[PDB]
Amino acid sequence: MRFKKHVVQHEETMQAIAQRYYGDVSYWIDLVEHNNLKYPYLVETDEEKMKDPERLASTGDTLIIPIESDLTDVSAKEINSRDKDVLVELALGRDLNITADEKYFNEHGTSDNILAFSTNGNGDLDTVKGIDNMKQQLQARLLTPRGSLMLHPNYGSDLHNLFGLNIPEQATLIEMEVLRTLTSDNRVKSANLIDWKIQGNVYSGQFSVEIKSVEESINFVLGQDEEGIFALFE
Amino acid sequence: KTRKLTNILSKLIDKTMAGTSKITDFTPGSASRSLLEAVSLEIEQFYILTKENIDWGIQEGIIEAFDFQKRQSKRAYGDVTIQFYQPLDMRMYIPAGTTFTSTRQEYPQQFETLVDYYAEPDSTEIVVEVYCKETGVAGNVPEGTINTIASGSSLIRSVNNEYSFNTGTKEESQEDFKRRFHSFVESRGRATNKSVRYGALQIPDVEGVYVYEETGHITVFAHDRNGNLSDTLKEDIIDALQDYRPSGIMLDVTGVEKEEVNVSATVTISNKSRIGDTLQKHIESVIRSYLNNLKTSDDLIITDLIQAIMNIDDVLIYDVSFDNLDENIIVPPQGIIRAGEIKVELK
Amino acid sequence: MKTRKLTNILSKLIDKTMAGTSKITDFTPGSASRSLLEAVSLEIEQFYILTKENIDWGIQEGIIEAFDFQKRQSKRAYGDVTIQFYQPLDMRMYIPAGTTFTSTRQEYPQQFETLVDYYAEPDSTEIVVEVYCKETGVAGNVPEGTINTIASGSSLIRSVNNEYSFNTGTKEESQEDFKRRFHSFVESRGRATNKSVRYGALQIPDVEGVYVYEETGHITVFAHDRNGNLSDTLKEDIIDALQDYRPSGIMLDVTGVEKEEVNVSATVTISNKSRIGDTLQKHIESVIRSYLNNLKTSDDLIITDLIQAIMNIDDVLIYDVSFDNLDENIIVPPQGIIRAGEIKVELK
Amino acid sequence: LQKHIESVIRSYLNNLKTSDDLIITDLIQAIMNIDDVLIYDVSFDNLDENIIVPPQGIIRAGEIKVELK
Amino acid sequence: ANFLKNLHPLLRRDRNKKDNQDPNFALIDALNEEMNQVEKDAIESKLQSSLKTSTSEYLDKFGDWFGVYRKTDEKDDVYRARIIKYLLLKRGTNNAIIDAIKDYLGRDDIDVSVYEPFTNIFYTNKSHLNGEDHLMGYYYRFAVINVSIGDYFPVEIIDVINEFKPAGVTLYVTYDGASTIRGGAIIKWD
Repeated sequence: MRFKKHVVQHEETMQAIAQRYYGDVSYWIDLVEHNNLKYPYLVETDEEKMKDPERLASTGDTLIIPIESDLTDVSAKEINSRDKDVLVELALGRDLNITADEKYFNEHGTSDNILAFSTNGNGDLDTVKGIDNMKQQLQARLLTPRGSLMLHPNYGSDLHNLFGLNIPEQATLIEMEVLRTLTSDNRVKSANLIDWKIQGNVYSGQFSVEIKSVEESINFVLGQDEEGIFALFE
Repeated sequence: KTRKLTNILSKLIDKTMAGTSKITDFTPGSASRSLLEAVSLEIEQFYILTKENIDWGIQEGIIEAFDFQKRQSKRAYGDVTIQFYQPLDMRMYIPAGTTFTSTRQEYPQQFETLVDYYAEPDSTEIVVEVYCKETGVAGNVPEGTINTIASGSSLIRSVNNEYSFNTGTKEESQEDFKRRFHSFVESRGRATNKSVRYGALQIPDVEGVYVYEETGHITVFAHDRNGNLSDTLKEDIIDALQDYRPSGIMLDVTGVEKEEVNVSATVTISNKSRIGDTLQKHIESVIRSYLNNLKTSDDLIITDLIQAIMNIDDVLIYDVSFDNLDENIIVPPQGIIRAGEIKVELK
Repeated sequence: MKTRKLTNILSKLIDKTMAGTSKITDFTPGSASRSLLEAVSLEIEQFYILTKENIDWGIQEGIIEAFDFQKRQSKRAYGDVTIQFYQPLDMRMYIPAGTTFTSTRQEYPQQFETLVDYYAEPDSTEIVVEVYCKETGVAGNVPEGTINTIASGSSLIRSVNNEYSFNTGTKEESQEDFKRRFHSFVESRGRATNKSVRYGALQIPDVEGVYVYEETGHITVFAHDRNGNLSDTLKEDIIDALQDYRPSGIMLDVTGVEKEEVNVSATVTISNKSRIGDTLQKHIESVIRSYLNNLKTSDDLIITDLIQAIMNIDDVLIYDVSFDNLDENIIVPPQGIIRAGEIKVELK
Repeated sequence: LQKHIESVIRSYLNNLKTSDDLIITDLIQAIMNIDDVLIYDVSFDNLDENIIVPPQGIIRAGEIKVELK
Repeated sequence: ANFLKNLHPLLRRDRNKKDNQDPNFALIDALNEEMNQVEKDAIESKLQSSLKTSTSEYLDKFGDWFGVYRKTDEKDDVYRARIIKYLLLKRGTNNAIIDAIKDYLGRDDIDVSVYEPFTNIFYTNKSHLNGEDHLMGYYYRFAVINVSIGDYFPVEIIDVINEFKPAGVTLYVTYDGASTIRGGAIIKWD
C-alpha cells in the first residue's frame, strides 16, 4: 500500500488541499475525519499547536491523504535528473567488475584466464554500474565462446571459429555473428553495422548499440515497485 | 438540519437577483459569485463547527457537571535536561522537531520538541519540553530513559530526563464513562437491601455481606477474610449503616455462622522414597487453601476436593480417603465454611 | 447564539461600509451593495436560527443519551379470548403457541395469535387464552365480539368470542409523556419514597396507572393494564421491579384494581332519517367505547357528560338520546376504574 | 454431554493394562477434569469400593450409563 | 475566519497606498468583521450545550428537562447548583428528613431530631420495669416516627416530609416551644 503525504503550506486551507488532490473541495470533511483534526485545522504557528498538539496541526506538519498512489503512471517530467540516473542504474543493474585491465584481455581475447576481479580502492570488491555494467556484460558475452559456459549453452559467441580467410564472405559472417550476439542480450534494443575494412591479416569493424531508453527503464523499475524485487533475472 | 455549500450559494444568488436586476452574470470566475462562494464556504465551516460542538455536548455536557472527566488520549510529555561542557560562547538555537531518543531496546519511543528554544550565552544548562511522537501509555518512559539527541551540537555533555513520564493516557470509551456515571447514581440510592449491602461492602475490612429481610426488622450477616466479625468491625458497620437504614425500621448486625470443617485424610502415594514432612505440609496447605477460599454460600463438594488433591500430582498421589467427610456439607447462604484442624496421613 | 436579527446585521454592515469609505453612499432599495449585504445578513440570520434549533435538539439528545432513557416505541395490542366446546372434554387437548385467531368481521381484519401454550383440562367447558395482535399499533384495538374464528380447525370448538374490547394497542410515545416519565425518574432516584414506588411499578411499560395505598407498616400497590386487568405475569414483573425501589422491612402487596364493567344501551333519535344505517350506529358505539376507555382511575362516570359527548357528534342530525340501562351516576373509588363492556345503540 | 462423558469413561476403563487396579478416586478426577466448572458433583450408582486386579487379570468396560441432573 | 484566504486570489487583501478611502478594502473588511464575529459566536456557543457552563435560556431548558424551575431573581450558578442537588437527593432516612427540614427553613442551626418509639418497646428481660420503656401498642410500634422541630414551621412542612419519608411509615411532628423563646427562657421571681 502507499498514500500521498502533504506538508501544510503557509496560510493553506483544507478546501484548497481537497481541490488540489481529489479535484473537489467536498472531501475536506473526509480529510478532517481521517486525520482527526479539531476545528482550527491549520494553525498559524506552533504556539497555537501547543494548546492541543494531538488534535491540531501547524505549518510544516505532514498530513496524510488516503488516495491509493502508485509510482507507475507517473509523469517522467516530474522525476529529478538524479532520480532518473538512479532509476536507469537500477534498470541496467550492478555487477562486480571483472573487465578491469582492458589491455590485458584485449591482447588475449580468445584465450581463457583473461579477466579477474578487482578492488575499488576502499577495501571492498569493485563494482560496475549502468553503462559500465552494460560494457562489462557485452564484452563478456562477445569474449565468451558459445556453449563453454556451464548451465548456459547459448551464452557466448562463435568468433573463435571465425578466424577464416580475408574475404568479404568471412567479414559478413563475422558481422552476422556479432549482430546475433548483441541481439541475444534482452537490454540491447538493436544493433547494426557502421563500417568495416580488411587490412590483410587484420580485420577491423565497429558497431552501434542502442540500449533501452530512459523512459522504458523508468517504467520498468517503477513497475517493479509493486513486487519489490528490484533485481534482474534476465 | 443544516444547509450546505451549493444550497447556500443558490439562495444567495436568488436573493441577489430578487434584490436587484443590475447584476445578471453569475458564471464561474465572476467577482460577485466568488464573493458569495467565499461567504458560503465560511458559513458551511461554521455549520461544521456547530455540529462538532453539539456532538461533544450530547455525550459530555450533562455528565461533566458532576465533576466527571472523560480521559482523552494524550501524548506523553515532560522536561529533559541538556548540559553543556562550558558556558555557551554564542546563542545556540534548537529548531522545532529536534529529536530525542534513548539507547535501549526497551524504549524505542522517539520524543521531539514542538517549539523553538534558545539558550543564552551565559547559560550552562537549559531545560526543554519534549513530546512523545505516539499517543498512549507507550510514551510513559521511566526516569533516566531519554539520554540522546539526534541533531545536537558536540558542546552537550549529557542529556537526561529528570523525572519519569506519566501523562501518556489511552482514550476512555463512552460506555465506561456511562458505567461510572450510572455506578455513582446507583450509589446515591438509600434505604434498600441493595443499598444497605453496597454501603456495608464499601467498608474496608468487610469481604462479604448477606442481608436477610423480615417485616419490621433487618439483620446483616458480615464476615472478614477469616470468617470472623470483630466487635470493632461490628460497631463500624452499625455506624456506617445508621445513614442507610429506613426510618422506623430496626437494623441488627451479626457474624456469619462460621463452620470449621476438620478433615483427616489418608493419602496413598506411589513414590515411597519421596514420603516426608514437606509433601505432607504441602498437601495440608492445599487443603487449607481450598477450604478457606470458599465463599459464604459455597457448599463443600467432597468430589471436587478429591479432584484438587489428586490434581496436586497425577501420578504421585495414588488414592485418598476421609473418615470425617462422609457426605457433602450443605450450608445456608448466611453460613460460611472455613478450614479447621487438618491432618494428612501418607500411606 | 445571541439571537441577532436581520435589520441589525444589515445596519452594522452598512455602517462599517460607510465608515471605511466615503465614496459608497447609495444603499437604496435595488442597489447592488444593499442586495449583496442583505443576502449575506439573511444567510447569517438563517445560520443563527438553525444553530439555536440544533442546540435545542442536541440538549434533548444529550438527555436521552446520558441516562440511556430510551423512548418507548409502539405497543402491540393484546387481550384474552373465550372458547367454548360442545360438551365437557375428556382429552387434555394441547394448543401450541402461534395458534392464529381471526375475525370474519371485515371492518376489523386484524389477526391475533397465542404466544404461550395452553392446556384444557378434562371435564372443562371453556378456556380463556391470552392472545397478541400480529400487527403493532392502534389497529389491534378491536371492539368486543370481533374475534369469532380460530384457525386451528379443531372440531371440539363450539364458538369463539372476545368478551371485551381491546385497548392495549397504542402508537409511539408522545413527547409530553416521555418528559413526564423522565421527571418521575428524577424524582425516584431516591428509592424508598412513595413516588419512587409508583415509578418502579410504572417502570413496566404495560402498566397504565398505579395507585399506592399506604398504611402503617403495610403498602398496597393497586396496578392495572390498559384494559384494567392485572395478569399474574405482570404482577410478578411489577414485584421484581419493585424489589429495587420498595423500602426494606415494610410489607408490600400487589393487587389489581377494582375494575367495574359498564354496559350501555342507548336509544337515539335522528332528525334526518335517511342517515340511518350501520355506519352511524358503529360510529356512535365507537365514540362511546372511546369515552368509556379514556376514563382514568378515580374518574366518576357522569351521565350528562356522556350525553353531551354523544350529542356533540352532530347536534343537528342527532335529535334525542335515551339510555335503557343507566339512570344514575356511578362513583368510582380511588382504587377503581370503569371500562367499556357491551355497547349497543338503537337508531330510531 | 452424556455421550462425551460415557466416551471418556470407556476410554479410561479400556486403557487399563493387566495388573492395573481400579481406583474410584482416579475415575472421579478423570470425570471431573472434563470441565471442573460445568460439572458440579458426581455419584456412582453401582460402585462403592476399589477393585483389586491380580497379575493375570484385567478390567474392561461393560455397559456405561450416565444420568444428567 | 478564512474569508481572505478563500477569496478570489486577484482581489486585494490590503488597503492600497494610493487611496486611503479604498472602497474595496472597506467592503472586504466589513465582510471579514461579520465572518469573524460569527466564528466567535459559534465558538462561544459550546458553553450553551453543557450543563456546567450553560446560561439563562439554555439553563432554563436544562432545568425544565430536569423538572426544576427558576425562582424569582435566581441566578445561573445557584440555579444549576440547585438542579444538581435535586438530582442527588438522599431519601428514606432520618438524615434526609433532617436535611429537608433545615433546607426548607431558612437556617441550619435549629435543633431537629427524629424519635423512633420502637426502640422503647418493653421487652420482658432487658427493659427495666419502671424504666423508660412502654408496652407495645399503636404508638410504640415499628414504622412510626416522631419529628421534633425547635422552630416555627408551616403545616406544609409535613407534606415536605411526605416527599422524603419512606412509604408505609406513620408520621408525627412535635413543636418544641422552648427553642423559640425570646432570649433566656429561665423566668425569675427574686
